[PDB]
Amino acid sequence: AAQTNAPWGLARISSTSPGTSTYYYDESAGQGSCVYVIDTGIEASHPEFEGRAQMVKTYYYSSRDGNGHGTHCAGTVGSRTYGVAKKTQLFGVKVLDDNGSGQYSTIIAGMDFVASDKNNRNCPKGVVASLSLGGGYSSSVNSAAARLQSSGVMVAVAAGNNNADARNYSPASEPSVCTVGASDRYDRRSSFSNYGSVLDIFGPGTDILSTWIGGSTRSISGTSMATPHVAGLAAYLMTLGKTTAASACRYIADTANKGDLSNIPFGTVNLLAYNNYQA
Repeated sequence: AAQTNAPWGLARISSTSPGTSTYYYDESAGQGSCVYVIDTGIEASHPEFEGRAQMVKTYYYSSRDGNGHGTHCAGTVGSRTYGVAKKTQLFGVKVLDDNGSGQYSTIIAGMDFVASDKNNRNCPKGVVASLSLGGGYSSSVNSAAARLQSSGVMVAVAAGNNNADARNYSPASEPSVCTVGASDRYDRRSSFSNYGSVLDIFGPGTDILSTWIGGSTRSISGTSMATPHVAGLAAYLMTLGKTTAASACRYIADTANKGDLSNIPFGTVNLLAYNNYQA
């Protein structure tokens, strides 16, 4: 399949070079897979989701997204126009409030919820979780992310936006999950992106167009925007039978575009997520 005039980030994940505007992908498009978006919620009624999104859990007075951040991340995973995996099922878990903040105990409860809740859903091709959040180092937060991965879920997490070594942030610093940095349309590391030996991969993170609350759209930047490109790619590859939840991070790194990014500090991987689709 071919999507003309796509957002730059979708075109980049299906290309060997920067500067193109068509997204190429196998028409199976993640059907039969599931992606949990653990964030501020999802506006499931947005026309871009076509009935494939629903809220499954909240820790606050409402399950609605009063912020917009979680709706934007879900759109990069699986909306019709702005998503990587256009036929996946999306499940929302609201662990952040409408100001975008949340206690670490609530975030841990949310990750334990997904590890059990997958047994109540129909996901024959496999299960993914997208975590666009983070804070300072916590051994308890890292252990929760490791349990979720062990249970058979592909876990993707944001590196953080401090222009620093990701070793000092959680869940970014957990070894067994997929830690994602951010790049821009000219193949530079984003100026805010964290780095270090704990990173596994980079994805598009500067000026990313996706869905917003109120049935609208907008372009915003961060490692939060890079993370759902990788979660959507994992769902797409599991549907095609190329990999499984336990080895998807290794498969994505083995098949990535190598040595193409600028301003990568010595010691950090120079790997950009790529679907390797041949029309």
